[PDB]
Amino acid sequence: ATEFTPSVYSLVSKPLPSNSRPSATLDEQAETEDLISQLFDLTADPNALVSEHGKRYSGLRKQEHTQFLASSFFQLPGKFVSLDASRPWLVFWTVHSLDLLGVALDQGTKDRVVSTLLHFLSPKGGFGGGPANSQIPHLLPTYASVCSLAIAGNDSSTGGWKDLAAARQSIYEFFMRCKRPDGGFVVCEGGEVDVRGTYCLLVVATLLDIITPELLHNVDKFVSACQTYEGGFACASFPFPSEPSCRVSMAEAHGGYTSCSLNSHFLLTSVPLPSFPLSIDANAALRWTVLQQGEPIEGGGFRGRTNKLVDGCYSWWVGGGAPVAEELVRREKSRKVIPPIFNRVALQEFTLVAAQQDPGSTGGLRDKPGKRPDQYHTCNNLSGLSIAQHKMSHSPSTVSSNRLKFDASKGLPAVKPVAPGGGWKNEDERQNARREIWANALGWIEEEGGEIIVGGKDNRINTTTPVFNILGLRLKPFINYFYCQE
Amino acid sequence: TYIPMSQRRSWADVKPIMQDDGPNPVVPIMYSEEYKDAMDYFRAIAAKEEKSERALELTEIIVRMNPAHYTVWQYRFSLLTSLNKSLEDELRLMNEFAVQNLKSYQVWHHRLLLLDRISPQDPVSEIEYIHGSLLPDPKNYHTWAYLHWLYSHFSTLGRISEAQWGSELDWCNEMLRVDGRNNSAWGWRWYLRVSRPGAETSSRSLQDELIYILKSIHLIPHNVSAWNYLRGFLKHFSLPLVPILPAILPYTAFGFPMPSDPLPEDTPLPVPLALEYLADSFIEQNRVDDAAKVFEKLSSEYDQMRAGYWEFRRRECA
Ligand SMILES: CCC[C@H]1CN(c2cccc(OC(F)(F)F)c2)C(=O)CN1Cc1cncn1Cc1ccc(Br)cc1
Ligand SMILES: O=S(=O)(O)C[C@H](O)CNC1CCCCC1
Ligand SMILES: O=S(=O)(O)C[C@H](O)CNC1CCCCC1
Ligand SMILES: O=S(=O)(O)C[C@H](O)CNC1CCCCC1
Ligand SMILES: [Zn+2]
Repeated sequence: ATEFTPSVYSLVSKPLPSNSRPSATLDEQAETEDLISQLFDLTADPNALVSEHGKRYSGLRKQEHTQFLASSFFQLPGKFVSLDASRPWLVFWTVHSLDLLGVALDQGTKDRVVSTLLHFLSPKGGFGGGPANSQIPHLLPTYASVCSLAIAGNDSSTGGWKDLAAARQSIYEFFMRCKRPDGGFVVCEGGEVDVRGTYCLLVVATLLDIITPELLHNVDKFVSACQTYEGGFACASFPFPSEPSCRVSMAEAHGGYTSCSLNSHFLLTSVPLPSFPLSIDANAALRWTVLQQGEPIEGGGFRGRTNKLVDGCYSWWVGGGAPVAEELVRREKSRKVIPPIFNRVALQEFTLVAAQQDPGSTGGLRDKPGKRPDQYHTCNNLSGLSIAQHKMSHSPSTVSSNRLKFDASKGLPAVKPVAPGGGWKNEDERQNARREIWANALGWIEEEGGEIIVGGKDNRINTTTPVFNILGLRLKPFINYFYCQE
Repeated sequence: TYIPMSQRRSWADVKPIMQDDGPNPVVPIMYSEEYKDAMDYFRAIAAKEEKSERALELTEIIVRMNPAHYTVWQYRFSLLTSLNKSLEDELRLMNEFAVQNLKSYQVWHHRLLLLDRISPQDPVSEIEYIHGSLLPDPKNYHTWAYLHWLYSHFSTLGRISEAQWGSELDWCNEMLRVDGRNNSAWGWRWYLRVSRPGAETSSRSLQDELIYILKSIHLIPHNVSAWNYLRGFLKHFSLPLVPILPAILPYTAFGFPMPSDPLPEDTPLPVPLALEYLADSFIEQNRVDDAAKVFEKLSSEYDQMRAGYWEFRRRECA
């Protein structure tokens, strides 16, 4: 299974050549190559049967990482104030990482998580980055709060899901207030417009059964025009008027915006609207994705854009986009009518050897050597490690079996659209939409026999879901709750 | 010594409102006294929807301590418009925030909202500021996106002259001269030359662009930015790969630029993206076996980090 995934220790490590042409980019690249390759040199090869004497052991230090995250449930120092408007992200990074690490929270702590997040929910719709008496709603804390409630909540009267269900209409109204005619969304009142907002909104609308035609109009066109000549996606596209005469991408292809764009487009392909979603160039996106995996001298980690430095958080953003790009390529190959697509072994070696905090220290995972670990890089390194360990694919036979078991006579009350003609045409069409969206959201599987656990089975972490980035065992009962299934 | 706001005559009429977290919240942050005090009074100001100079001063205090506080930035902008404050003065304040390294999505977006609402007849002064601000970080993603927005927005209003576009390409060419590996400046060149709605497409412009690309590759043969721009260029304009092959073949071991007779030192061969060009040009010639052989070598010898991807491409040839 590793025929086409060579270990970094089995390849010749050599620097990016200079062509006798020095520049600032090359100065930083060469310094980073030295840092990463030196740490690999001090570390025993994870793929060895007995670890080498005198060299660092690379096993995943799960208990150190658990202790690192534990501060979230007591208190954070004063320099966390820069994240005071991102507290739902601190929750999500903590509770999803603990899920991945296989560490259970007790019920009292889960209840505190739920209660804290419900104080961020405003009655007019959406979650803010902090208490609703202090912060206005924002698309990004809304995703982080919703996913955190999927991880820590439950269907009882104190489980928070009941409160989310009652908030569906107001959240929908917040989403429609954010919507622009060209298909973008502002992230908050007076806020910026980019594909992070589109991604967060589409995930939440998919999970809570609040997708309508008026919500989705032009959303596919905004995202598709974000694709650049390199094949990845930029943060946003600009609509030039005579709806717009054309749309132009506004910056370079980037791993974070490429993840958000691929995931958004993938969520839209489940929606049964005519000639929707406008297509993307899936082959170019897959090419851009694989080209961002670094060389052996940089440990096989991913960079976020061409000619910048590798960084462990792109294990999720770029690595976690690979199964989505792969599935879109497969669909187009099928429409016109087996080896892994990135180096799954090397990415794990980067995570174990370079992205872990040095042993006997704070714990946590980091951007790269020389950088302090933090909650965001801990979550994203582990989410990307999960994608590398478990071969994920979107299964048409699974989607088909999901369609066969869906019960369209069960569900929560339909949202009332903002504009009179903004809803589905009739119940047949709305129920067909609910079925397709639910059935495809539950279509990701881990392929039997595809597991690759570098360094031995004690390094195994749980399987995350592509697109949503929560465990399947969280996703299934959560989305089943809001669609009233099983 | 800090003076609490409860002891300031200018604030005596205001009853502060505490943060409503519930009794035992998760992820609590240990706030300084100054920050808690300011937010306690901001909650009260926003509760009574007060639009005033003291509210404006309070928002500045808060965003200096936390530049990522999107709610306070939103309130600040509505204060500026409600009070009809000088937006040029506010823009001068944003220049200081950059200097003192106060930065976020929120500060950049505030600057965009200012430019949008000022709506200058000629945005040349803001363009020059953005150019200078790239000195400490020439790859700042927010800055490049903002530059794209500025030219796109003001060109939609008809306010970017031909002289202005011309000097923007001059500046872009200099950026790539100082660092040809700056992929952000390559992206900007693409906007200026290809994607912006007013760009010229003629046989001269296509010839010029191809010359610049090939010269750039010959200067730095291992520069991924130049190879990606070449591939995007040819694809975008449906141009064949084969006629250009003479300039590419020396890297896989006639009018357009050719490599240096001896190649630059520190240029090990082959260049993997040159092999990708060769394989794709074989496919363009319908020579799938030749293409497959090149992909096989990329997979097993020359670009082994991507062994599986190149094997996938090999298998597609059959
Ligand atoms: C505290 C984390 C900051 C991090 C991630 N972050 C973010 C936060 C919430 C949500 C979200 O995205 C989505 F869709 F809402 F989940 C993205 C940022 O905004 C900026 N980041 C900085 C950084 C670190 N290492 C590479 N970067 C560049 C980078 C830029 C854009 C993207 Br996307 C990803 C990485
Ligand atoms: O690296 S981790 O697995 O996360 C946790 C650390 O190894 C703790 N090691 C202890 C040392 C003393 C004996 C009990 C174990
Ligand atoms: O009734 S709702 O609109 O849903 C909730 C409140 O109005 C919003 N609270 C404000 C948030 C920003 C700081 C001042 C308080
Ligand atoms: O299940 S297997 O992959 O065959 C082998 C085990 O996982 C080995 N894990 C180590 C055991 C000794 C302490 C450090 C971890
Ligand atoms: Zn990072």
